[PDB]
Amino acid sequence: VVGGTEAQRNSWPSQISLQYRSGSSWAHTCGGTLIRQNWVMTAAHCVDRELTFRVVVGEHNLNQNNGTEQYVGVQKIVVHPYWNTDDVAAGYDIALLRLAQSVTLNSYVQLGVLPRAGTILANNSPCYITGWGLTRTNGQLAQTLQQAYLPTVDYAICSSSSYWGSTVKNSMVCAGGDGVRSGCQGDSGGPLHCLVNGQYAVHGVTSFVSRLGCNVTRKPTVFTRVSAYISWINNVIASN
Ligand SMILES: *[C@](=O)([C]([N]C(=O)[C]N1C(=O)C([N]S([C])(=O)=O)=[C]N=C1C1=[C][C]=C([N])[C]=[C]1)[C]([C])[C])C(F)(F)F
Ligand code: NA
Repeated sequence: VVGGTEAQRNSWPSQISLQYRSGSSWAHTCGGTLIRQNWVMTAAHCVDRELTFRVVVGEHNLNQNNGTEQYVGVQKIVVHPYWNTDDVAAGYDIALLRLAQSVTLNSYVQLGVLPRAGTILANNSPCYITGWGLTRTNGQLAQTLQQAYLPTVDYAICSSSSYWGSTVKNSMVCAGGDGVRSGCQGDSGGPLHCLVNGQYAVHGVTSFVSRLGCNVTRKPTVFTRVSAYISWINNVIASN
């Protein structure tokens, strides 16, 4: 997260750290959202490889042990069938991970609230991106969870020529683009939390930013619109 501030340790309890094993160690690669005690929602481009993954819930400081973490292995990975490996621009950037064990909910670990199917937000709706991604283009990962205020940019403006044009589809949500704050490498797959009816709901899965830079003016961070996928999500969970 670029242009962000450190989050309180109990502000966003649904946020998870998706890690893969490098050698004998583990490295953070993407964010994710706890949606069931044994299911995690993230981006398809994060689990697109035959890597060994694990999820860390109740995490705040990537390097230090906070005394609140739960490390769980990933039993199965369901990528959306229409996801095309290269194409982040084509859409369908979403996947679900069945955890090998059900995690314990407490004040540092809670389930994310999903929106009602088809829900579209008004322009400039108040949302926050969270993550341990790069704090600067070509910089390094944050050690502690960062958050940044990223209001939405509705489809009409986002798909216009001065913004993302045809690259952005209706199954995506745009947020930010002020040239100061944005998502950045390592935030991928994590949540876009939006205040709706006095309640914070996860409306997006972090997908992409400008190849030319993370905080580029008029190049908002783009997310997979969760509300466009409520039926798929429920079908996967119900079926396996
Ligand atoms: C995420 O943390 C990271 N996501 C990406 O970098 C996704 N991404 C892009 O933003 C582009 N930029 S674009 C649309 O070409 O202007 C291109 N490719 C990717 C991408 C595709 C596939 C894979 N496996 C990885 C990256 C944040 C910027 C949100 C990630 F990817 F690093 F984990
Ligand atoms: Na930690």
